[PDB]
Amino acid sequence: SGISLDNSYKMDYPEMGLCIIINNKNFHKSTGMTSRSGTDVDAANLRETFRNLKYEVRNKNDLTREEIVELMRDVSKEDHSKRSSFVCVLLSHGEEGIIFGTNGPVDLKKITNFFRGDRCRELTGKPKLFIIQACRGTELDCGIET
Amino acid sequence: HKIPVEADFLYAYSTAPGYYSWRNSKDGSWFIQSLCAMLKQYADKLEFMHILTRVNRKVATEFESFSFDATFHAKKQIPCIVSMLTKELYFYH
Amino acid sequence: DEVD
Repeated sequence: SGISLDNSYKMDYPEMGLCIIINNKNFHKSTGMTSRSGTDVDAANLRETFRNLKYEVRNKNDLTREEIVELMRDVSKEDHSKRSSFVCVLLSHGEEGIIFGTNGPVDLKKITNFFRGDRCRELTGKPKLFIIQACRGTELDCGIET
Repeated sequence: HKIPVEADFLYAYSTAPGYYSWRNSKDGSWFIQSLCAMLKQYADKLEFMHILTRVNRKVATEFESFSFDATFHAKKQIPCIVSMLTKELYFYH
Repeated sequence: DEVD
């Protein structure tokens, strides 16, 4: 053929891939974390937006730390041979490096490690997108006038 | 012939390191609101980083917190794009 | 406007 360039990811596999949305709204009372009013609006917005991008969306609601880890383990071990990419959206409380299950924290590294180039061969060389709506600390940006 | 195991991840953070992230109980979070609008408007036209750059500007310019508590009133937010991607990403083909 |  003619000259070719390899500057973009192959996005024309039979499927665009999974879009896992974890929508954590209500937290076990013993944690002392407040309900995240409005996150259902986020969850439905994301579901529709990625539906139209032709992602296979799975909405999960109010998962424990254990359920988040298991879901990530299970999803990583699925057959991604026909999938272009992977998207995981996390909606929860958090702090730097951490997001919360309904019953306690999960290290972000623990979640993303399931998809490492060597631990998830189904996705090696394929874009893995983590979209994280969660606090990263307690600092407030006072902004500056323009 | 090998690639790093950390390659080909992108982390679209709603807020800068160390900071709160703002959520509106009626409208949804500032970040997710803006991300969905920019995806809808530009996913058939722009590369992913350039979409996410529009999300940054939208969150940075169009949103400001309102609170009866002086500590939390009038605050701003910038999201944080973290890319270990090795290629450009277009949602179309 | 709420924080998380």
